[PDB]
Amino acid sequence: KREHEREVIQKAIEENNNFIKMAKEKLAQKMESNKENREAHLAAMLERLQEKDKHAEEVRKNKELKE
Amino acid sequence: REIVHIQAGQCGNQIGAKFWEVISDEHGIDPTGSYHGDSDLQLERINVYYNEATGNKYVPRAILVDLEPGTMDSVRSGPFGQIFRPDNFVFGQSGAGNNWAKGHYTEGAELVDSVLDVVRKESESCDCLQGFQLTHSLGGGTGSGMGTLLISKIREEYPDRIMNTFSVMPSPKVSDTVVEPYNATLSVHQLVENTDETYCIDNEALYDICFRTLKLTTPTYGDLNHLVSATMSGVTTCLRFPGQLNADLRKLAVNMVPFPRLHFFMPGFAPLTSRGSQQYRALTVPELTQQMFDSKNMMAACDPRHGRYLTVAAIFRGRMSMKEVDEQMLNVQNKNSSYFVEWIPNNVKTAVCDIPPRGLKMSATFIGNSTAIQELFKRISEQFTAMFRRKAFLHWYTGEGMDEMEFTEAESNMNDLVSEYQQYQDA
Ligand SMILES: Cc1ccc(-c2[nH]nc3c2[C@@H](c2ccccc2)N(c2ccc(O)cc2)C3=O)cc1
Ligand SMILES: Nc1nc2c(ncn2[C@@H]2O[C@H](COP(=O)(O)OP(=O)(O)O)[C@@H](O)[C@H]2O)c(=O)[nH]1
Ligand SMILES: [Mg+2]
Repeated sequence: KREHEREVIQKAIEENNNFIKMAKEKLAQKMESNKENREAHLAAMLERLQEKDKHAEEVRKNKELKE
Repeated sequence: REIVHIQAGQCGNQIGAKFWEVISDEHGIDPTGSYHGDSDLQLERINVYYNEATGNKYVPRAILVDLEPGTMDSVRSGPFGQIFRPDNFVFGQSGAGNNWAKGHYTEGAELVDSVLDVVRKESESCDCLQGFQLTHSLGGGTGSGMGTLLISKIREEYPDRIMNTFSVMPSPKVSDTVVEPYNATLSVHQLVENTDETYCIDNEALYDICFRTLKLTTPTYGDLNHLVSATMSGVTTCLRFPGQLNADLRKLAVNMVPFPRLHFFMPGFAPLTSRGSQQYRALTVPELTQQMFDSKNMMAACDPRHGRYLTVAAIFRGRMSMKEVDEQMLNVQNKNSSYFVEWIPNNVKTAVCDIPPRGLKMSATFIGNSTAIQELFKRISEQFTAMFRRKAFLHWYTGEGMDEMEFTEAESNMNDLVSEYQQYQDA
């Protein structure tokens, strides 16, 4: 009965720890995936605004080429 | 023949404190520990329950245990709260949340060793220690879970001393939480293995006695505990005063328990008195005998006519005719002899002690080992399986490391105990 008593309390400890651990890792996983995502949507927004500038060079280059 | 008393959790310490009030008044000890009595029967067996201190003071051999400080500050403030040895208040701060697993495995385990330290210091001052009596309920977490943890550890340290308990059974009529049937079933599993004698004190019966017989429309724990302390005083009369018998806990177990697991006693008391209001006609010996066998005077809500008496102890208190007591006791047997098992000859034993309890001239305490007690365990078993078949409320217990399996084992042990009682009621 003593060994059973220490197993039960070891199990409660082991379960509280595993819950804290998994919440800790679930969160760091979410915060990392969310940062990547937010950064990728911004980088794609800048990438195509910067294409607008390459096309604005191309258009000013034509007005001299044609004159 | 010293007895070591332990009281655990809210219920155990509330009925514990009343017990020491009642018997202290009987032995003529005051709330400061000084004896102010007239007779010497009061002091001949005072050491069964009291240690003697320098200054010729008397200090209960009582250890007060809780996982919460609440009730125990109440005891220490109560009338006789100062009589208790202060080193013997052993308490934590977290409480047990009416949760057997907290009392037995997590919170209680933190505190149990310091309780065993006090128990050890008490035992080592004993010429001839009989054993232990525990007051506790089975429905909360401390008295239930930690109380049965203590018993399991006391038996490991003192395997050859007697283990005696007063165990308050839960009832929906006086109910604190829905999980009482779980805590009580887990506790009965422990009691069946590790006690020699347990007085089953059914909050269901104390309620019905208060409501029907005492005409109290709204019973409180105060009304219930008045009944409990009168019973506790009655059943321990033979330990605390001298008789033709030199009575102790082991002789009681030897004569009351024909099979080791069947050690759950039905207590009864007569006359049934409400607190405060006294009545002025003493009962007659015929009346005591009839009431104390009346199901209405039983503290376990079980019908004795639905079972059979394996053994019976009867203790009459007051100035009365021993001839007439013998006559009335022989009359109740020979008139209803079918309710006594024929294969234990002469299974009824009666004692008389001169000193009555406070405020009565005549009283009778009944201790029955009846196969009808299975009704109590059936009741609790049905309430247990109603929830357990849906695993309801288990998370409170699995959160403390317990497995469903351990509930299945405890339920199944309690159902075996029921079947073992039915074996001998047909025998
Ligand atoms: C069928 C039967 C029942 C009991 C006994 C017997 N034999 N010795 C002792 C007993 C009990 C007892 C029961 C009633 C009257 C007087 C003694 N008892 C006792 C001990 C402590 C108590 O708190 C209360 C009672 C003894 O000490 C023999 C047969
Ligand atoms: N007769 C009686 N029963 C009580 C008393 N206090 C609590 N109980 C019962 O005990 C159960 C609660 O368990 P409790 O002992 O209070 O929890 P604990 O503090 O962990 O020991 C409830 O079902 C009540 O019916 C009391 O003063 N008298
Ligand atoms: Mg409570």
